[PDB]
Amino acid sequence: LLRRYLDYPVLWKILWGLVLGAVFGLIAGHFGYAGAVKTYIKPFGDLFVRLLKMLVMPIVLASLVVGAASISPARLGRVGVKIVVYYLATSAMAVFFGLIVGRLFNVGANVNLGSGTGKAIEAQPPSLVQTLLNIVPTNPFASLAKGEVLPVIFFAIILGIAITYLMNRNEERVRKSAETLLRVFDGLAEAMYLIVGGVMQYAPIGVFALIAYVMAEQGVRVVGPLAKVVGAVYTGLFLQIVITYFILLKVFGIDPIKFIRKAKDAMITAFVTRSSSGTLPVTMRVAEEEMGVDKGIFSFTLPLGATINMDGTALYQGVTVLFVANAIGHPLTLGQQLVVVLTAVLASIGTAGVPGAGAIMLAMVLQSVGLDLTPGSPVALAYAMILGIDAILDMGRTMVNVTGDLAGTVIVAKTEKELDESKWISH
Amino acid sequence: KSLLRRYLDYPVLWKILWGLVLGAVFGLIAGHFGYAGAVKTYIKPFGDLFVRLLKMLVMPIVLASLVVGAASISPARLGRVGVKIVVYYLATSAMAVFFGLIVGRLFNVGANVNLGSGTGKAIEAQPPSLVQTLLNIVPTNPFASLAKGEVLPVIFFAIILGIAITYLMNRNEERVRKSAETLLRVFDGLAEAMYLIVGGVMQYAPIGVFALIAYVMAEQGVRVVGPLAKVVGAVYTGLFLQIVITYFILLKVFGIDPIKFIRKAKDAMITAFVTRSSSGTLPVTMRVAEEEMGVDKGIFSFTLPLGATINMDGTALYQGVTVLFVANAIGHPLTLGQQLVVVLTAVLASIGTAGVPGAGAIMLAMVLQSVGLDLTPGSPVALAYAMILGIDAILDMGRTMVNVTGDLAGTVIVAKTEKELDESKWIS
Amino acid sequence: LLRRYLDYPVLWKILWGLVLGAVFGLIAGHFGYAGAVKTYIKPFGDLFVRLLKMLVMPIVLASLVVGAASISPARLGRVGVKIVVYYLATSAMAVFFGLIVGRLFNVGANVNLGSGTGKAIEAQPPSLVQTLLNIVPTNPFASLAKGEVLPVIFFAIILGIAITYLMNRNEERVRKSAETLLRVFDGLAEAMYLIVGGVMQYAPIGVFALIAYVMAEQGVRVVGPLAKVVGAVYTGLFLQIVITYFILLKVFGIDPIKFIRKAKDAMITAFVTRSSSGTLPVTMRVAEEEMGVDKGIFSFTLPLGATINMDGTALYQGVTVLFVANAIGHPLTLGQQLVVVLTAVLASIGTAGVPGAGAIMLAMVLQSVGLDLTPGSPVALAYAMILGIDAILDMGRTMVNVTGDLAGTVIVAKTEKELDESKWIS
Ligand SMILES: CCCCCCCCO[C@@H]1O[C@H](CO)[C@@H](O)[C@H](O)[C@H]1O
Ligand SMILES: CCCCCCCCO[C@@H]1O[C@H](CO)[C@@H](O)[C@H](O)[C@H]1O
Repeated sequence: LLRRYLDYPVLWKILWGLVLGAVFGLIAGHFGYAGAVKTYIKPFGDLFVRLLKMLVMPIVLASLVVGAASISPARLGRVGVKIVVYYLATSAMAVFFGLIVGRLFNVGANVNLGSGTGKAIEAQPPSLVQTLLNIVPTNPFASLAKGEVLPVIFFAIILGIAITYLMNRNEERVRKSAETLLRVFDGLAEAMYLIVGGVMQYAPIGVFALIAYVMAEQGVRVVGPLAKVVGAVYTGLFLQIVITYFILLKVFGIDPIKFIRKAKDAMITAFVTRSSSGTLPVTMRVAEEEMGVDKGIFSFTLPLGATINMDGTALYQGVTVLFVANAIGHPLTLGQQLVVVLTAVLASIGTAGVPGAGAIMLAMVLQSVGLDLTPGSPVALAYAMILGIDAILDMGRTMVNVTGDLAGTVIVAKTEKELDESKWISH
Repeated sequence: KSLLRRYLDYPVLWKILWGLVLGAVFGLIAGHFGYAGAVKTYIKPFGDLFVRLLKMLVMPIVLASLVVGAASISPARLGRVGVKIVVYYLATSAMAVFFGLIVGRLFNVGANVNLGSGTGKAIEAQPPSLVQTLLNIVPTNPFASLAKGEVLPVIFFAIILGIAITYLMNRNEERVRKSAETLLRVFDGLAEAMYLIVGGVMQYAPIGVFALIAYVMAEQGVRVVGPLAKVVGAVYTGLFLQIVITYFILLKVFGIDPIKFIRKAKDAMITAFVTRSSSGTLPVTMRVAEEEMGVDKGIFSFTLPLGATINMDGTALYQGVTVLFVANAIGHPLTLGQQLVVVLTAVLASIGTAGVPGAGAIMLAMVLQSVGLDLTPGSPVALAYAMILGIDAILDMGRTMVNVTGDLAGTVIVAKTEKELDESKWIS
Repeated sequence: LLRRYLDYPVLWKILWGLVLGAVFGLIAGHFGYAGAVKTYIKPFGDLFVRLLKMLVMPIVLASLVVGAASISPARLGRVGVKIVVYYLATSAMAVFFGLIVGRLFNVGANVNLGSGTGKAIEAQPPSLVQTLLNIVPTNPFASLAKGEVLPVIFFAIILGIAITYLMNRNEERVRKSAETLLRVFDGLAEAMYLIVGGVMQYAPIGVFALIAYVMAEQGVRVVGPLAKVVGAVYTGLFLQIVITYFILLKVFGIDPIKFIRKAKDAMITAFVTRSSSGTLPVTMRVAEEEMGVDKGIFSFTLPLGATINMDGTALYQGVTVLFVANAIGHPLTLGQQLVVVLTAVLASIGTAGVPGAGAIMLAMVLQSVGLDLTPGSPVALAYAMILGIDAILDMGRTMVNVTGDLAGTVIVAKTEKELDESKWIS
């Protein structure tokens, strides 16, 4: 049957894995068997996840050294500004859709009570300076072993830049050594991209396994009030994709329907693995094989976007903060909701995509606003209710971000004329 | 001429074996007369230096050789070598179980007298770890596994990288080929440098082998007396039988001269003996496989690091003997079948753990714990285990040495069946 | 102002950062504002420090693999014994100047009281054997990730040596792989040196920010008895430079004023960052571009000197031990002071340059001689006083060491005929 699996056409095969996994998950959970799914099905999904994590640091280091050597510093600076401007614009929309859909569904019509008290807290206050200095790795070997994406990005860019300067120096020995070094990262990045392609042979089984477990454990819990939270958040995702990303792509002359079909492997993988960083090898290959984006762009914008994209956060916090407020009957005006989500968005920036993100962040938000989280308390209850569906929300939060990352990469690539247009011609 | 120059000018063929024999003799005399403390201070640091110089080479030599190795051979054959080497380790561990049970009962370990309370068996609770042990083969951060010195995920990452590299060197784009080849040369350049450094370290090895064996003999030599002398006897007979019967017959079946083999292995065996680490001997075992046995890197760069973590032979022998010793010491009745189930579960539980000093004592303590015996201080089983624990280094040397031998034997066998053995190294 | 900063001539610009920062620091501190300096000014200096730390492990690894390939093992061994002999000579002098200036200033005429009078009551010999064994890394990838310089030096030397053996082999495949490997380290070292050059465009801003903060916090605290401690220590530095380093440079035929002009960037960076290792990328680039030392020399001697140079320690311990003894009125003979300093110096070897060095070591010395460090006690009081100016002393301690490292590197390079004379001729 190993041969019957592989010879089935691979174009949609991963997407079959998703729907069949999700159905199998729901049925298994509804009938009690979510324990069996955890034992027998999930290790196959954990395997998919490990194989992709294995590739993240090599592919990020090697692609960005090769990439940053390939482009001049001035243009790299301009890509940096373009992708940040992009991420501000789209997070502004994400906050908007976060506020609207939460209120449309009017999340939280169940009843606990408390308004407080504090628990009066100040607190930190949230000083970014050390977050910024920490971008510079003090030991680039240590950042690789510890898996720190942002200091590795910084080291890869300066090394890549320096290499190109050396290759333009007069001394031949200097040019040849720098080029040998550049070739090694080219060889390594290339090998990593090859492995991704092989791992993606396994992906439909892995995608099946992961989505099955999530559905078996937390599917049965989407009912009543929490069904409206899932509905609101997923509507928010849908709007962010088909409005914010589609209009911006169209404004810049990219066919948005072509985009989605090229993104699907990145989007589904982001959905089940619930990690922007762990999806990077897939998102980066998609940017290469499918979108036709030059490594000079995506080797920077994608790993950067995996840590700074605020879109999924704004949607999650917008919906879940309202759910908590209505559940405990705390009056929250629209502007006050905006202030809360913005401080959670600002507080989240540096953090890379990691499972269990917004639930941890939501808990911080409730504490900093002075709410009582002691066990048994109404807010502890509302928080626990969100916590129990958190994976179902995490999948959507992660999936909307990688899509936004690809969109912003493709857009900036186009504005730089680093987008290969032949990849977008269909037969 | 100074003492430095006369030491190195002595022919190196047997010099490590003199380091072993003079080290062991020196050790015994020092201990019998009280001086084991001075040995620890003055003699032993030189052996520890040997141990560190070899450890230094394990991750670079294993990574670089396996990328080079896995690039040099096609995936299909690499799978076949994988299955061949696994089947070998099953066969030989069965023989190790067999001799472990036999030699233990022939010597009839125990007949010192305590009396124990309780059993058993096998509850308490198990539980299975096997799936997560397999998933853990895949490193989530290959830089971390290197920095943490994890051999089994480095084996996996090295193979995946090597395979990918030749695919790139066979593609059409010239830059893609040219980069992949540069990358391959970097690992080839590094691997070559490590094998050269091993060669340099082995000039120091007789001194190190001397220092290590002297220390172990001085501390635990005096403890081999009475009942415990029979534990040592049984285990070492187990080794001898496993070598001269199991490894010798298999080597003969596949047409390798078993006497030539031992002469070629001796440096790896002695190094395994004193360092008591399969992983830490790998640079020596891999160089023996190259210079002496004449095995292609496509074979031994895989089978040897894998064998350092999966070889069950030393475990079957240790557990076989010592489990009987505690049972007889506490007068607990143990049928031949009951001993067999215990050794097998200790063997199955041990798979995947690489060779590390203090292995069997830790595993033995687990085996007694899982069968429900009372290890509280003062108790008969706590007493019998403490007796084993005190000679454990002497047993550890034999346990490591038999495994690295079995690793070389299976590597040589698989290499021959693959026609990857250089016959010129063997012709008399 | 982005443009006017860069177009100002770079010749002296870092030293203006130091002087203006130090003046700015003192004034800001005297007026209460050392808190604002910590918030607004210091991150610019911390940024300077991180950018340099980033480069330490790559440049040390790569320069030494390349360097040890470029030169024969025999010469490297002689360079090793020459540089150690150099460090014994100069530390002997540093002990001397430590004892002299401490007593000249007669540090500690303030009055507490208590007397320990005990020796080796801790009690440890101590035992160096494991310290030596620890030179050999058990996992060179681990030592790199942990940033351990001395085992990386060891691994780099043998890898470099092995590489040239392979590049002399008959098999062309072996030769070509080894050369590819050697080119990778050559390419990386080259890139690091290029980046150092860029960071040093920022150095005046960084140097300003660092000296400003230190001056703002501890400048106000150097007064009364503690002013005599700082006076004593900095005179010791001065003498160690203008006497020990200058005479040695002249004995071997190097112009000492030319030397000083060339060393200044390493010296000022050593001064403000208070780390020999963190200054290494700057000290090594200075040895290459300015001194004209071959990489075969400095890629080894300089990282070694960052962990073995005892000059700053001998000076620090000499003065502060006397301050403590006089502050508590404990009679201390000149010979007894010598025995204490040497055991502190022997105890310090192998530790690389790190901020907060001597304060920790002083605390051990007081403890190991049996003095009472419990809160409120005189020695705890005298120790706390030193502790509060420690940064001002640390700057001077690191700056004299990096100077001595460059001095000894240049001497060995000259005796090995690996110094390029065209850089010195003018
Ligand atoms: C431990 C090493 C495992 C590597 C095994 C690789 C799979 C070997 O298997 C072979 O792989 C080829 C790949 O094209 C296939 O063409 C063959 O059908 C298959 O027999
Ligand atoms: C204060 C110590 C300064 C460094 C010591 C200088 C060493 C000078 O002595 C050196 O001995 C070598 C003999 O092998 C020769 O090769 C050198 O030419 C010679 O200068």
